[PDB]
Amino acid sequence: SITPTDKKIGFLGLGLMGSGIVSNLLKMGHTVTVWNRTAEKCDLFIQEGARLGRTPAEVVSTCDITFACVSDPKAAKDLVLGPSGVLQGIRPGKCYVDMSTVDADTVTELAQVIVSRGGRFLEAPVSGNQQLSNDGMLVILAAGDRGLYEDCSSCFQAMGKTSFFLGEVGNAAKMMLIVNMVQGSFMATIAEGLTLAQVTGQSQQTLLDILNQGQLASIFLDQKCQNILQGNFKPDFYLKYIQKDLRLAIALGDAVNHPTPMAAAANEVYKRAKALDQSDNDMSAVYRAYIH
Amino acid sequence: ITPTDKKIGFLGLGLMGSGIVSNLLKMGHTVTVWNRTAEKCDLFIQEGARLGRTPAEVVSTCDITFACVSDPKAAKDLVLGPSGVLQGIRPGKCYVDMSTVDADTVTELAQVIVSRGGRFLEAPVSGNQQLSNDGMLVILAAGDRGLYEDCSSCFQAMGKTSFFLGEVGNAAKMMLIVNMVQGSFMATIAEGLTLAQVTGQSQQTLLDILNQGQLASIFLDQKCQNILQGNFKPDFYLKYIQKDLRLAIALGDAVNHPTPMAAAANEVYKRAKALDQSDNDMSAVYRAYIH
Amino acid sequence: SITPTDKKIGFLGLGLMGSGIVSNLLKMGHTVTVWNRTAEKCDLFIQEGARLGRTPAEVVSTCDITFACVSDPKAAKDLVLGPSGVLQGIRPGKCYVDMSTVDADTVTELAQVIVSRGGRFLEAPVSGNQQLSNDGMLVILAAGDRGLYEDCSSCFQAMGKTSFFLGEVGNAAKMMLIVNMVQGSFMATIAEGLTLAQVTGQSQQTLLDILNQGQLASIFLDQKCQNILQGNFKPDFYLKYIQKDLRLAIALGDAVNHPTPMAAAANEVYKRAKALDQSDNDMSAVYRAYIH
Amino acid sequence: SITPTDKKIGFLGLGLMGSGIVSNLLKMGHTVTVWNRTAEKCDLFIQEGARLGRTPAEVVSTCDITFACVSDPKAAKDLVLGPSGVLQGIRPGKCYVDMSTVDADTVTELAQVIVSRGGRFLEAPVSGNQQLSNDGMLVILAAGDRGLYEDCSSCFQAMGKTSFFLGEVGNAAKMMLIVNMVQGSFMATIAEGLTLAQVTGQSQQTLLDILNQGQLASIFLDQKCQNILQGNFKPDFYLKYIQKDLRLAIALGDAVNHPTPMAAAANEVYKRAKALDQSDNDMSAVYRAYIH
Ligand SMILES: Nc1ncnc2c1ncn2[C@@H]1O[C@H](COP(=O)(O)OP(=O)(O)OC[C@H]2OC[C@H](O)[C@@H]2O)[C@@H](O)[C@H]1OP(=O)(O)O
Ligand SMILES: Nc1ncnc2c1ncn2[C@@H]1O[C@H](COP(=O)(O)OP(=O)(O)OC[C@H]2OC[C@H](O)[C@@H]2O)[C@@H](O)[C@H]1OP(=O)(O)O
Ligand SMILES: [K+]
Ligand SMILES: [K+]
Ligand SMILES: [K+]
Ligand SMILES: [K+]
Repeated sequence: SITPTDKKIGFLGLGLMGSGIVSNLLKMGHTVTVWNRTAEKCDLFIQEGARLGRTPAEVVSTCDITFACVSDPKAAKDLVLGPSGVLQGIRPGKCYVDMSTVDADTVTELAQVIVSRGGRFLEAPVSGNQQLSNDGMLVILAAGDRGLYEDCSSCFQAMGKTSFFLGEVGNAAKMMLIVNMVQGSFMATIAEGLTLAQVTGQSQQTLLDILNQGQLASIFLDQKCQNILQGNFKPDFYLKYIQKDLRLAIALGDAVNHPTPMAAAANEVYKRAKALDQSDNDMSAVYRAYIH
Repeated sequence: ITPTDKKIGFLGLGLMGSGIVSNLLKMGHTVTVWNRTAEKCDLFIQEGARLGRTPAEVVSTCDITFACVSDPKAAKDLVLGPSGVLQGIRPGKCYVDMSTVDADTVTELAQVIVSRGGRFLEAPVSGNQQLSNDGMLVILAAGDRGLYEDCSSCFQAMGKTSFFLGEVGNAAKMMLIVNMVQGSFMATIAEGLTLAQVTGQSQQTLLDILNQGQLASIFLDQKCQNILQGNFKPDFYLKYIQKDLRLAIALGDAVNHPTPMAAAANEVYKRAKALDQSDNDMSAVYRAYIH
Repeated sequence: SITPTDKKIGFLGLGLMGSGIVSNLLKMGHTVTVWNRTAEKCDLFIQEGARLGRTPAEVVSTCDITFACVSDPKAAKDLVLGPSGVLQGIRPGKCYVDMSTVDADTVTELAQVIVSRGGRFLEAPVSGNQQLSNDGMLVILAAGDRGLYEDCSSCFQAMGKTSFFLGEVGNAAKMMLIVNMVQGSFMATIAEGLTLAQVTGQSQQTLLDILNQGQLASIFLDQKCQNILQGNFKPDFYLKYIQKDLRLAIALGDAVNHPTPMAAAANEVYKRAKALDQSDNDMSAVYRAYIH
Repeated sequence: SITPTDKKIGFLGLGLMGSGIVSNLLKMGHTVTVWNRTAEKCDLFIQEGARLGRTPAEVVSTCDITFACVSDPKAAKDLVLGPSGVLQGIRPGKCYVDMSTVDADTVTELAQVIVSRGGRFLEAPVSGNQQLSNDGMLVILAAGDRGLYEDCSSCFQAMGKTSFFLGEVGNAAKMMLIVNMVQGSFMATIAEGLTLAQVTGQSQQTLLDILNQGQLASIFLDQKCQNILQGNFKPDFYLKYIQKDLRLAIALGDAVNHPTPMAAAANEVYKRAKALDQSDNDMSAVYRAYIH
């Protein structure tokens, strides 16, 4: 039972992940000011005891540590550099923790401008999904200002199962991209396997039973198969997110001349899925890219 | 479980067959063994097996004969070649092919064996050398249901569990899909660990993070530890996984179903074979990524 | 103007390619006996002066040189080894020229059985398309019995623009697969290019115009693009044939541990096209694998 | 023989392409001021009659139309926005023609800043290679300011075989990326074919001879094969440039949810070639990615 920090916490982006994080931060006794581009999404947290912030700039100005959890590099950059953005609220004292999954260049550029105005910066992307976020069981990958990482102890314990500190700014982005590349590629392979079973007159259910008896058995494999078997593609992690992470993972490899053919093939299947309107369903809807 | 009265034959004392036979003998079966190379049989005579001279004669001597060889080419040769399984079949004899082959091969072999009064069951196995030694294989069977039931004590000895998947052909198709998934995942894991290496990240830390995530599995952990220790001693030969990928793609071809993930994994494994990794563990595909 | 051989010529398989070959053989004054699994296809050559054969065995028994031109390895093997097949008509002296595109193992196995019964064997797969076949402008790739190659001079000159002799049985199969791999992969690339242009608001027509001004300009590129632009996918070379050739080319690489990723990718796109019912259209119908 | 424009012409970037362009501009009687980040590359051009500019800003300030031909989006952006860059020299009326191959977002961002200072902007990327640039036989793809395109008539005729005007800014970038995607993918395929031939005991020379008798015969196919057969990988078009164009083409497809699996595959082979130190050889050096 860790006791919560005195520090006034701000939170920007009440999305699929952010929403669960904030809940758990409030459950565990933190003082939190929330903001979201769409005001309506804040209502449920105001009810759980959050303060409603008017802009990112003002949230940062009011709070000691501000977390942000948005979708893209484009969104992360806009949140910081746009009008009434984070940067406008930064002064010596203020700390910003970016939990968005972006590329290392984005995180480096953002850390630089923030530090240039007297701020402190930590990247802390998260590995998990809506359910894990709601349950407060995310795996947190952090890099940057070590002191700030230690200040976020109670926060990371509320939102998370465990936390890794990976050194200098850039490293958490690089690792998160690799973790998600593995996840996204495996999902493509699972969907390829289930649809091959279907089409060759084999039982998908029996394929899953066999796989669960083997060495490859995992919570992920079982859960994503069950989704497909039930026809349930309600998003636990958005397909568009995983395709983004694959795209960026491939770019990381490009940057160091390292072929990533498995990721490259996965990416093209996910692009097909997006062309078939699956962007806002679960990543498991890549299954629809294989359907005849 | 009490072992069957039936005289059991076993052909092919390879990576998988060797463990199966050991477990059959441990659990009290009467077993006659044969292997193209005679020397591999010596340990098994010491563990109580009878030495068979030819596949034909083992089949002729035994009630149920299991075979476990590498390829479709080897499975076909073992049955159709001189002193092969077919020459020993007569009304009532039973053959259980545990090799991983394509559906056409298993169909062709079933048909010739049945045509001479034999009974046929396909029972490919999912696992590796260690699981085979431990008697913890997952068995996928298809064909003659009565023969499946007769193999009860044998399957319980060699296996953790068993599936019966219906008509001949279905176990082949399923096994290829299972292995396609495994093979493609291994290519992805290798791609992930090498990308970590080359980008200044810790491979060990990558594994630690993956082990805290939802993707944590015995397979993931074991195969990563192999790579991290530089240990590519074969638990499942790389050449076998590339064979299975090749056949899984051929299965898809037959029903016009693209398998691009498999296709990509297959080319990586082909590269590994060109770098002389065929007789190492499937995890040696890691070497196809090394700069 | 080359004077036609005395030899009685047989021809098995009056398909997309075979039909034009036979026409040109008759135009140039050869005595030809034709056979086709479907008897009705042989009618067209009655007025052109062909004799109608009843079975492959009988055609081979009657003729000095018998050409075959069928679709797959399966078909080539069945034509030889099935009931009243080519093998049953072979006796010392008889000559068989297989013009089907198959793998080297198939041609090797077929050559061996035919020679075992006193026959002579040449493989002479053809590069071209229905139009070139009709015009007598095929490129012929031959391997095997050199004497038989020289005996086919007048036939090859009738049906072909030019001919290559590539040595021992197996070599023409291997070369033909590589030629078709290149062609099939290129066609996938062209379709990828035209569809990307469409979807990004560029003019397909102008893409072609630019390509025709560059160093890549070829009859093939122009012709297949004009098909796509006109929506005309009437078969000049069946899509299913090109996918078969890609499949086999990948198998050839497999056999010598040589990755063929470009072919592997092309092959998966062609399989998609087949799932979308394009098997019997032109290979350019792979375009429909890209359509949103 | 067209009469050269009165206008003072500036040229930035005397690389593989720029060098030939400038030589032809001078041959055809234009007044040209040249600049290059490395000063020494300008020396030949003073002999051939060019004025030596000190900075990009100053060249733009001195000239009526300034052409730029640099490697990357990163280089194009730095050339314009860096210290003493193009932007610092722009004033109402001045014209900039960017001939670098970049993505549409880069060309858009650059056109906007230049126009914001009263400049006029045209994108005019070029299709060809060092030899065609030297011969003045490039294909020019232009988009943006139509008036400026017409003012460049003498320049484009000196440096080019032909020119296309594709409309609004962005369109030339998109088209160029597609053209290069096709070229780059095809080169990968050709390399795959020649190496497969090698490894399976066939003659690469004979493969080329057969292809030259077929419908796929092109200057490109012949030239790139002859390079490989002679072991001559001296750059006509840098491999790094073709891999950049493939990467950007794939990014273009990402942007509109269009899978480009052929490009994706080619890109991974080129990345392997870069990992084998082939970046500064001809694009045909992708051959070395296949060598056992
Ligand atoms: N033509 C022929 N005729 C008779 N026997 C032959 C023939 N070819 C190989 N073999 C035998 O099969 C065994 C090869 O299997 P191994 O490489 O150990 O691999 P595993 O046991 O790991 O593989 C078993 C299956 O499970 C999975 C995998 O995909 C396989 O299908 C070995 O005992 C061989 O005899 P030898 O005399 O010792 O060389
Ligand atoms: N940051 C920066 N600032 C100023 N100048 C720079 C910069 N970076 C590179 N460059 C210059 O770009 C030129 C590139 O030359 P080259 O490699 O021969 O390329 P090519 O002519 O072969 O290719 C040109 C384009 O055509 C198509 C292709 O895709 C390319 O986009 C070269 O003269 C460089 O100057 P340097 O001092 O000589 O090194
Ligand atoms: K927690
Ligand atoms: K057991
Ligand atoms: K002719
Ligand atoms: K010119």
